[PDB]
Amino acid sequence: MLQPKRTKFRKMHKGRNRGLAQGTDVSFGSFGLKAVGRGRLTARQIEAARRAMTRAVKRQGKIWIRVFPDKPITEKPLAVRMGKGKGNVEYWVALIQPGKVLYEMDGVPEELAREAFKLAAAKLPIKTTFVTKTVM
Amino acid sequence: MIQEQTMLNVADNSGARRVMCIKVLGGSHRRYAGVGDIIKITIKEAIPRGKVKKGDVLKAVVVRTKKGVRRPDGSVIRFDGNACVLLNNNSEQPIGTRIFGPVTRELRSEKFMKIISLAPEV
Amino acid sequence: MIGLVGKKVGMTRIFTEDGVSIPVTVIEVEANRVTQVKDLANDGYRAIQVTTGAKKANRVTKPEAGHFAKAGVEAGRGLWEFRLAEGEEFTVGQSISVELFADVKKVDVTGTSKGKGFAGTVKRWNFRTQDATHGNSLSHRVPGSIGQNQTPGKVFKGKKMAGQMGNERVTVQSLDVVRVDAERNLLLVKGAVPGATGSDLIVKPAVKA
Amino acid sequence: SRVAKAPVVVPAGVDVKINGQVITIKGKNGELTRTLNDAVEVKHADNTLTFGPRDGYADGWAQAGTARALLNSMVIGVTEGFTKKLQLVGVGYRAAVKGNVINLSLGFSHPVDHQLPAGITAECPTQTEIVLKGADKQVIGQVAADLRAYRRPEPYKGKGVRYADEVVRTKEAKKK
Amino acid sequence: MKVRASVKKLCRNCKIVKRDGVIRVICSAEPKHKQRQG
Amino acid sequence: MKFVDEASILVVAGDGGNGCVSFRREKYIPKGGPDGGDGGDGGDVWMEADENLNTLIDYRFEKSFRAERGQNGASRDCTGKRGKDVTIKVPVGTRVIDQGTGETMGDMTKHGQRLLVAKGGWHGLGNTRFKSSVNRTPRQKTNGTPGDKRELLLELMLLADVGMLGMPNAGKSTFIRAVSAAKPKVADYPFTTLVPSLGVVRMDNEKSFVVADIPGLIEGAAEGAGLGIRFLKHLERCRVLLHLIDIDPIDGTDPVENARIIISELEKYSQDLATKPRWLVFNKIDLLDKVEAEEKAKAIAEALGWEDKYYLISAASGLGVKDLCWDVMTFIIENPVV
RNA sequence: GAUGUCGGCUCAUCACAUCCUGGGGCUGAAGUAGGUCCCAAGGGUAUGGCUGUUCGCCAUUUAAAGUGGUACGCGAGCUGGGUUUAGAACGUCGUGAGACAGUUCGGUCCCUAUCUGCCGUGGGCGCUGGAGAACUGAGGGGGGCUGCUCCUAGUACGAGA
RNA sequence: GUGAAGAGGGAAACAACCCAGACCGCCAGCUAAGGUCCCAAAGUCAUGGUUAAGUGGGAAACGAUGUGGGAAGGCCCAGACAGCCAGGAUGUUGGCUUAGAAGCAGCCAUCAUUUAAAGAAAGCGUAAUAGCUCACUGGUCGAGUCGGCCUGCGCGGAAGAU
Ligand SMILES: Nc1nc2c(ncn2[C@@H]2O[C@H](COP(=O)(O)OP(=O)(O)NP(=O)(O)O)[C@@H](O)[C@H]2O)c(=O)[nH]1
Ligand SMILES: [Mg+2]
Ligand SMILES: [Zn+2]
Repeated sequence: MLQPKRTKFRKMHKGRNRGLAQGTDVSFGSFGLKAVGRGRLTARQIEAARRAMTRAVKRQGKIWIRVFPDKPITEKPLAVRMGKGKGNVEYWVALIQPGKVLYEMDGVPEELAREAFKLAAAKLPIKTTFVTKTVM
Repeated sequence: MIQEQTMLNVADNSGARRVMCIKVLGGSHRRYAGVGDIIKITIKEAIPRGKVKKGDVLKAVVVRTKKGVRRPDGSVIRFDGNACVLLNNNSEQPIGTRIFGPVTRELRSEKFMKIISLAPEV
Repeated sequence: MIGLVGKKVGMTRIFTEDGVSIPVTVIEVEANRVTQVKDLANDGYRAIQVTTGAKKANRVTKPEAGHFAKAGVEAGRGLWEFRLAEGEEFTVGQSISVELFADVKKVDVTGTSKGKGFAGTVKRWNFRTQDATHGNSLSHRVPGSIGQNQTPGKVFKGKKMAGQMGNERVTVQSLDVVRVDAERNLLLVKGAVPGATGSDLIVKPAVKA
Repeated sequence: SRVAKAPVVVPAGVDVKINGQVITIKGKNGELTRTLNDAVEVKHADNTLTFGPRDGYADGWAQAGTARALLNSMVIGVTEGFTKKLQLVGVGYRAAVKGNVINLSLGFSHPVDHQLPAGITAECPTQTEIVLKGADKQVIGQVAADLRAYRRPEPYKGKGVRYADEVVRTKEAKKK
Repeated sequence: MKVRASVKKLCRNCKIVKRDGVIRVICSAEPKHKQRQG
Repeated sequence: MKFVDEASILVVAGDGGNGCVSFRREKYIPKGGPDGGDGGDGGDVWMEADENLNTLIDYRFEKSFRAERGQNGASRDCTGKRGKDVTIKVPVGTRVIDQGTGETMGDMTKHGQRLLVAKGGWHGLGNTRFKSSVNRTPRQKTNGTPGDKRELLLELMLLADVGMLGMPNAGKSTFIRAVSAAKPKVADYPFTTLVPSLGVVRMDNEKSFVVADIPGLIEGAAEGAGLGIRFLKHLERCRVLLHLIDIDPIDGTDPVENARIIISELEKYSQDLATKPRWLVFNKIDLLDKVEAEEKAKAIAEALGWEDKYYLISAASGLGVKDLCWDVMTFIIENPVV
């Protein structure tokens, strides 16, 4: 359900997923979740992972969301001829490049964070990895 | 022979007078029933004061066959009119108390002694 | 042990002591004579060639006449080969009787069935005859469809349609023998055997249990 | 590999001969012959047996250890012998030994007859007890497995044939 | 026994073995941990 | 097997079929119309009353019973098949209470009775059922109504003909040994049995009766703090209530007070059990080797103040077991009201 | 530039994501009977009322009355039952002619097989002198279904059922 | 850029893919892509490795003591790990609640004694006593063992109809 309340424009182009990621350095926590491959991250996956992490950590520690969809996706309804204008928006996704940090954890031990990220990787449609905070 | 959709009489005093053979039991793709067999019948007309009514469906046992019965010595037992004995659905027990008409000896072979015992003929 | 070769003259029922009728087939068997004996050294397999009946001298030509004279056997109606049982041995020229079937109690009969000529699809493969009414036109005993659409694009081998029936070897297995006569040379086998009256029949011991 | 690093020593009264890749450990408890893999070499030496691989083979010591274990089994089989223990639990379970023939009755509709190998002997000191004597562990193990497969016990009542040292699972099941 | 793509040691007494080129798990404690399709 | 009540089962009614939005196109008719078959009716869960069954051990594991999903409506006006009915075997005498606003839907009366617990979901109508002048190309789909997810509690009433009540010191469990062969736990410690068990005394093929042993209670079990008085509920259906008094108990050493203490909780459970014609017999007679056995048994009879016919039986082996069974089944014959 | 469409009859073939039969594993598998999963396509896999119906509901059997492909198999094999050219009527729209993925009645289904394909039967030649017979078998083809009862045994199991 | 409007060679066949733009003839040689086991012309060429799956010669999330290489870490002959032989209580059935809570149905503190070691304590079982383990320690054995990362090549995941 993570979706901007107001948008300047209703529709967006298809776009591309070239280049490298920007948010690769951890700046809010100690243990971070980083993507390994390109893909599309729907909002539903985001709140599913957030709920899974809340269930795994027994509601202790702090949770940071480093990604927001900010991009709509249009799907044509069934049995509709091509054209006749662009379709309406159904769900919003976030485009990320490899190396983008997804989630960052604090107040958790190493093994708990590792098992939580292992559980999260299943809901993630792309390969993830475990990283830790490094000075500067 | 006896097959489905066959007009059949009664050999017992249960209360029915004419019964309709519409299904023959014994196995898949069962075509005909011999002299001793289990068949499914429907009542077409019966005495209003009899033990059975109109439209009831129950199991019956053949007693006489128009075509005949093949004896081991090349003998055929023809009959004039085909009848059956009314039996309960859950248990193979005769409903009528008496049997009117000839009965073949083959019914004894397949362990049907109730009809044989109370039969005033063969 | 080997079987015999005989001719069918008819079939008749047999009355038992309890009154049960047993329809059996009457086959006359002539005293067969061994014409050749085969071995591993020469032909690579063991078998014996026998003949039955008699044939007219004028009809018998020089090749088979010399073949018979080599074995010291007179003319015969035909020649047949029987395989041995890995230990049974036969000599050339000895006669074969019929009482040896007093213990097999189960025989196999092979012969040429009655020729029905060119038979239709309904008679050959026991097909289902189409409706003769309800608008049907010129299609009653026709086979009908013989394949699918252009995707296979051909008719598969072994498809069932009209052909020539009979006049071929037919084997009937597990036939019970009732009585055998030595002085009259008759064999009584329960059941029906293929072929017509007077046709040559080959009787062999049952191979199954 | 590391298991083969300890040479095995045959006891007295046992003769060992080598005819290539065939080994014989015949002696007091019978004669047996086993073929090798054509890859591990045994060297004639003092009263001990050593094992070594051939250069150019990936397995080498991995199968040399297997060969060492097999020779260790066969030497004690031909010097001390191999004993297998089997017992019957449950009513209607009868067993006996007559010569080289054993009969089993496990509630079947017909007696069960099993044929023992030449170098395997069986005895029945107790009516519900069968002891197997042999010179090779593999043969007696196969015989015991064949006997067990007929009436493998269930975890409800434990009825069937079983080994002495084995343990079965007991389940408290109640339904239907 | 269960056949599934993912095979893991459910308990401490689950031994991973390779039989006939496939991954199998044998549990000496109790046979509910038997898996295939490794 | 053993008689255990309070069985819980959860059942879901079959979900209705799902319609499909399809249009018919033929060789010469590009505009055929909406051609989508309706879904199939969801499966309906059923139950049967079984005279033979007398226990709920088959529902102790809280098995989930699933009714098959109604076949989804296929194209070209193909209606999906309705789901097959699911039937659960239920004994006679059970009442069912739901979880949350629970109520008794029905009580078992006779074998073969059918009761509806959850009705299957309705089928999903296709596009063929909503065409009109206003809309000629229906693209909407109607999902089938979901099935009824309900929790069922199965409670079973004891069907035994003879009920047993006595202190754990009495050989109530070993009394089954002399009268039948059921093999419950028998030992020299109090509260040997934790659940009531069943048993049948078939002395003759024509006539037999069912006797059940019930775990004993303690002096304080009336108020609670032990097993409670909940096992007294498995009564009021047995024709006779057999009672055993343990003569000269090793740990009791007070036959006068423990004989009358049985009636204390008996008179205060719910209605004193309507004062059913209970009997009074003794046990452990083989312990007393000679004439000394019966005068003290007669002496304790006057303490109760009942003065009716009494039996001297030893549960170890025989000694009045054979003829007491005849007297028990005799009382069964004259009274056919259960 | 054309009968060619759906369903039904006859004829079947192939795949297993297996309905039964067959071999098992686990089980919240006492037994019979059940749930799940694996291998296995050799065989078999219903009769009637309603509707044209494929699909379905109902009644009664069986081990089941499997899922799909083959121009949603097969109309130069059959049927014309649905829709449907020309007629007419009902309800709606349009002043109207007329129309209606709204409903009812009736309403032409051709072809003598050229080739490949298949089923059977023949002529020539060859197999190295010719001819008459009898056989081995490289290969190919046909079938591979099971219900019930009894003995085991009312035995094991099971408190009894 | 190609075809349209370009022939030929290769991709098994395959306008649009790669090389290559055919004036004609020659029984001459040298090359591009692609190949040199044969069909079908050319290395069964040389050097050093990987692969056991026919991967080559179609496929993903995930799983796995498959295997090779690399940088590292803990324990290591003041004897490294796994096996084997033994020990593994003392107040103390800890208190309460409890028919039965003696460690392993419920809560609590969880400190404290002689030891190379013993926790009112994790698992099996007994209603509970029993009876088996575990943590831990001793001795023999004797040289690598344990678990984290990257990378190449491998396996399962992988079932359709002539
Ligand atoms: N010699 C003898 N000993 C008896 C006799 N009846 C009982 N006992 C002994 O007394 C014990 C009584 O215990 P038990 O029968 O188990 O009691 P229970 O019927 O199980 N009662 P609960 O289930 O309430 O514990 C028996 O186990 C047995 O040792 C008897 O007739 N003779
Ligand atoms: Mg008791
Ligand atoms: Zn395990």
